[PDB]
Amino acid sequence: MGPGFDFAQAIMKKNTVIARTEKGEFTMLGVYDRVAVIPTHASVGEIIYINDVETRVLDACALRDLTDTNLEITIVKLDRNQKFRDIRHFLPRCEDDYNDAVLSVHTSKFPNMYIPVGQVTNYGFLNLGGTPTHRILMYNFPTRAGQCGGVVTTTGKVIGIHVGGNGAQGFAAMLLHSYFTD
Repeated sequence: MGPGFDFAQAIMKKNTVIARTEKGEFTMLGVYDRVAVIPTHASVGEIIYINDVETRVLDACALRDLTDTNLEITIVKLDRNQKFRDIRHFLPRCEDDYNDAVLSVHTSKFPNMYIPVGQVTNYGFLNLGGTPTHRILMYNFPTRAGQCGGVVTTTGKVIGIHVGGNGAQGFAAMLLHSYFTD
């Protein structure tokens, strides 16, 4: 409808795949080359389904901060025959608050879904499903099951992936440029 949704659409059309693990179907954001991210609670194994095709996982790393606290981001390298468009220049460098964010989801259940979630708070610490978690972003939308892995964007930035909600607020794990230097 407007330039928020325009940036979100451009990320979804080129930089997302449907990932299926034994824990369900997730929106998966491709970042560069064969490297993608998914919430750690997807429990990625040796094999994953990508757009319903059996795919070997070459590497999977569940990120933690330097205090050994969960960040709820898994970086996955896929044995895929195609690279993602490099979107690392759209990643923030520092922890921050944001105006006017969109949460975008693409699954079997929720195809081409875009939610204007509005203002995003640097929440920091959250007890997420009983796990102490850092670098959490919070928005006031009553987000539901099937939105995990959803991409959170502003105009010009990819700031996080949806990892949970409490019926009133949604929670995203931060994406930082420094996760994907190589």
